[PDB]
Amino acid sequence: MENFQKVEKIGEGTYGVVYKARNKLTGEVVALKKIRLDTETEGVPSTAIREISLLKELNHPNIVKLLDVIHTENKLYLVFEFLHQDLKKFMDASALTGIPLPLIKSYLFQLLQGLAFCHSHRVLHRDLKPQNLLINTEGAIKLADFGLARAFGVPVRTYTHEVVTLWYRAPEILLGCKYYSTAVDIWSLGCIFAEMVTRRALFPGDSEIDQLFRIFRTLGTPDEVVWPGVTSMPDYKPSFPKWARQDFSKVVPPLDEDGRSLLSQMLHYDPNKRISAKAALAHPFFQDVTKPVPHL
Amino acid sequence: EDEQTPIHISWLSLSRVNCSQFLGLCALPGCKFKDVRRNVQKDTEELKSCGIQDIFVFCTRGELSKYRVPNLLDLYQQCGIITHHHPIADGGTPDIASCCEIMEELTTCLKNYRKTLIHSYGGLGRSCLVAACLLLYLSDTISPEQAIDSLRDLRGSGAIQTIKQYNYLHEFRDKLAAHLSSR
Ligand SMILES: Nc1ncnc2c1ncn2[C@@H]1O[C@H](COP(=O)(O)OP(=O)(O)OP(=O)(O)O)[C@@H](O)[C@H]1O
Ligand SMILES: [Mg+2]
Repeated sequence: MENFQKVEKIGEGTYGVVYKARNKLTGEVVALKKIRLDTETEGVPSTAIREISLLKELNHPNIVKLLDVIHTENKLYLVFEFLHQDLKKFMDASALTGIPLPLIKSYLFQLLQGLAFCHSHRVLHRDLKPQNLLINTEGAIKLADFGLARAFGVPVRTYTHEVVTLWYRAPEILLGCKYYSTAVDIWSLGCIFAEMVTRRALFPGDSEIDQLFRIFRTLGTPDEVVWPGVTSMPDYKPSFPKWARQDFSKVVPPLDEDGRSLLSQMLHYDPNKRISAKAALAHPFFQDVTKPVPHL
Repeated sequence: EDEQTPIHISWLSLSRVNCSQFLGLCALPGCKFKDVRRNVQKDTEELKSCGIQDIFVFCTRGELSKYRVPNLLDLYQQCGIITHHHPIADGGTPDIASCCEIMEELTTCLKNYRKTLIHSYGGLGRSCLVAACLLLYLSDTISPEQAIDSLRDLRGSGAIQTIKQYNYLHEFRDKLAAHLSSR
């Protein structure tokens, strides 16, 4: 069963495992994935067809290189480019002493770009969250699990069984709005950014109503002013509490002026006003952006 | 782990809405989908073993086959269980007139000491909503806030998951009354 070498389990989320391995020949790394159908199963796994696709169309520095794939009928495997650990791991294993203000930016920066790259190909990542952001020894950060990546204008659809994490969903999606945009991905990162900083996840969610309120309680209960057209958003209600913005003074003090204006705009209510991926890679904040190499 | 562990049933106390009865909640019996598979017949038997008279299902023929439990309703039929099908759109909320029948029938069952169990697919959404509604329905003093905690106590902090559900609960009392159109 395929010239290879399962060594250690780097991961295993939502029906599937990501073992590590060597070329059963010259070895040379490997992050071999895995996914399972077994025939006589529900409509073949989509997890992938599109994900292998978008992974191909997409070939940029900060974007996992889907080295190869083994189509075996039994179970489908996807040879990936091994890459040490994901940002959740790292973030975690650093949450006591924090991460180098530069390495942060070196990391955010390589992301915004790689992101803006996909965005430019008419694609939305949608599953942006630490465990899906990979890092390496020299201070290089890639993207992954393009497993939920779709092309612009896919609608918001909800399912009784489709019960996910939510920590990184943007207000426009929680308040219910047909389809979503790239504004979403520039929001997951909003959070993720303020998390590498403060070390603790910005808005921890258990129920959509909690996810919000947290946000509102932190970023002010949005009003027509900051967000034209909320009071009309399908699932909006005048009733929700009205928490006045919790000024950055508590939000991300470990930061400065540049960071504190970017994030601000990087987590803006109005999707139509939230900053673009490119409009980001500009910001004074990234001026002297080097490539700090991390310690693990 | 999984499938051959007897089918669980969360029994909700309806005392804080002043009812001595208990309402039962569980996930799809026999469900085979995403890291979740079971034996219909066996689950179905365990229920009868468990004492179940009436069973409220909120899935849809559409869903019963997609989870490979098409005959579910029948297995229930020929198992001694009086079933009440009240499909509720997946990821949706019931229209007030439907939601109304549920409350009624549900209430009756209780009034008449029937061992009632309700469910949809995941038992964390549709059914939590519906159970939460019965609380607002057997009591005009209980707060949406509260009924929610009630289910959260029963099923976990992931109780009413969605926001549409949360909104719906805070508006059930009105829309239910607004069904004032005696006609
Ligand atoms: N190339 C790689 N190098 C290092 N670690 C990797 C690599 N590919 C995957 N991983 C690890 O595997 C996990 C991510 O895998 P993957 O995206 O397949 O998971 P998933 O379960 O499908 O999605 P999610 O993780 O978003 O739930 C993480 O724990 C990550 O550290
Ligand atoms: Mg992932």
